[PDB]
Amino acid sequence: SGIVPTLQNIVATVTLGCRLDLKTVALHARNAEYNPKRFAAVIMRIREPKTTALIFASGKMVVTGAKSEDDSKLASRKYARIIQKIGFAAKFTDFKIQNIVGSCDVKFPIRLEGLAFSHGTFSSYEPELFPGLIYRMVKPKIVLLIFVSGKIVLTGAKQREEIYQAFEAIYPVLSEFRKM
Amino acid sequence: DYLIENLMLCLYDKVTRTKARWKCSLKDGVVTINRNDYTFQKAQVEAEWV
Amino acid sequence: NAEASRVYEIIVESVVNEVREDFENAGIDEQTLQDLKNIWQKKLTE
Amino acid sequence: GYYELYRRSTIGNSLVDALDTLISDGRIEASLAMRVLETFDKVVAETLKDNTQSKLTVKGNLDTYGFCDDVWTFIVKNCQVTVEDQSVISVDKLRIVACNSKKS
DNA sequence: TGTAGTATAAAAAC
DNA sequence: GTTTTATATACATACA
Repeated sequence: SGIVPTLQNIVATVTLGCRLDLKTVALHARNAEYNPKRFAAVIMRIREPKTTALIFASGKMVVTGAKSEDDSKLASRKYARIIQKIGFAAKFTDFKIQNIVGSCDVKFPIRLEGLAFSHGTFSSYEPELFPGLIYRMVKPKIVLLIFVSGKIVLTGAKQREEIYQAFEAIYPVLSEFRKM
Repeated sequence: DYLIENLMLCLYDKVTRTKARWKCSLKDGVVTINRNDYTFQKAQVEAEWV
Repeated sequence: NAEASRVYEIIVESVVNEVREDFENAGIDEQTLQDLKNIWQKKLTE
Repeated sequence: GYYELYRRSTIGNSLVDALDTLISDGRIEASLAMRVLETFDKVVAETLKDNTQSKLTVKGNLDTYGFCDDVWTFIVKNCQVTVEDQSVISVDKLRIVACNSKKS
């Protein structure tokens, strides 16, 4: 096709290599929340790249919301520097992208029921529960959410090419079940 | 920057956020703004973090 | 404004009257308590 | 069991300064000033709860926010504050410090 | 009565 | 159970 999924969210993990006192981090970093009754981590945000980090006492960190691999790593380095500047022996090790989410629009309605029946082992469609058809693709290993509108969500990728190949594989099927 | 007067001092009942849109329901406070003071039973804050 | 000026007057009058017992327990002075009240209102006015 | 945050208000700062002056003149001891401030903490809390009726609306850009130890702190920039009991006030920068209405 | 929060449905860290 | 993000339905709850 001439349609390429748009990347929407990238989640990555980073190991800072030192234990952290979360209250100290929250008291010295701007835009930080530390509520141990809610979640054992400091939740911090930066405007650029626009992301949210979950920072743990173990020094492990999760960075979410980036739209490109470059932004994911840059944002992660920025959080590491903030922690370093507060006074912790934080390093930037084992950066790893864990999940990439993409979306696209084929611009034509889909007969979800007929699609689910024909691809029963990969499909889950209970419209009264959730309006999208949940398609679990084997190769590449990607989960797609297919809607009547023709809008598609693709998730579970470790690299962007998996999002692209999953859409290419599903396109013929979507066309096969186009509405009216 | 990243590391750590008109001042409002009060209590919060609820703080919520959707995307970058924050809403805070505050109560029992006092605030000095532009050199004048105001006391209040309730206050609602709607601010965008952008 | 009316509400704020009013709240401040309530606070000052209530604090002064409520700490008279602590003041007396420390054997301070009624005139000293009145001085606290006046310096406080003065600095508030400033 | 009352928050000390109001000591930072205009009325609170004035009381602190007044107490400090009497201490400096050797008229009262710091121990009494502490009891006076503790009473102030309670009186302000009760007065703001029972003797206010106005409602304010604050709208603007959220510059910074933070939460730690049951306290939310926000810095709002270029905001408009509406006071109702017809008055719209504009502020370049407003710092908001809020303690949990549910105390621990 | 038409405008404007909850619930439902990959991955890591705790 | 948090956090992020595209997507879309039903149902709740305010308010002029």
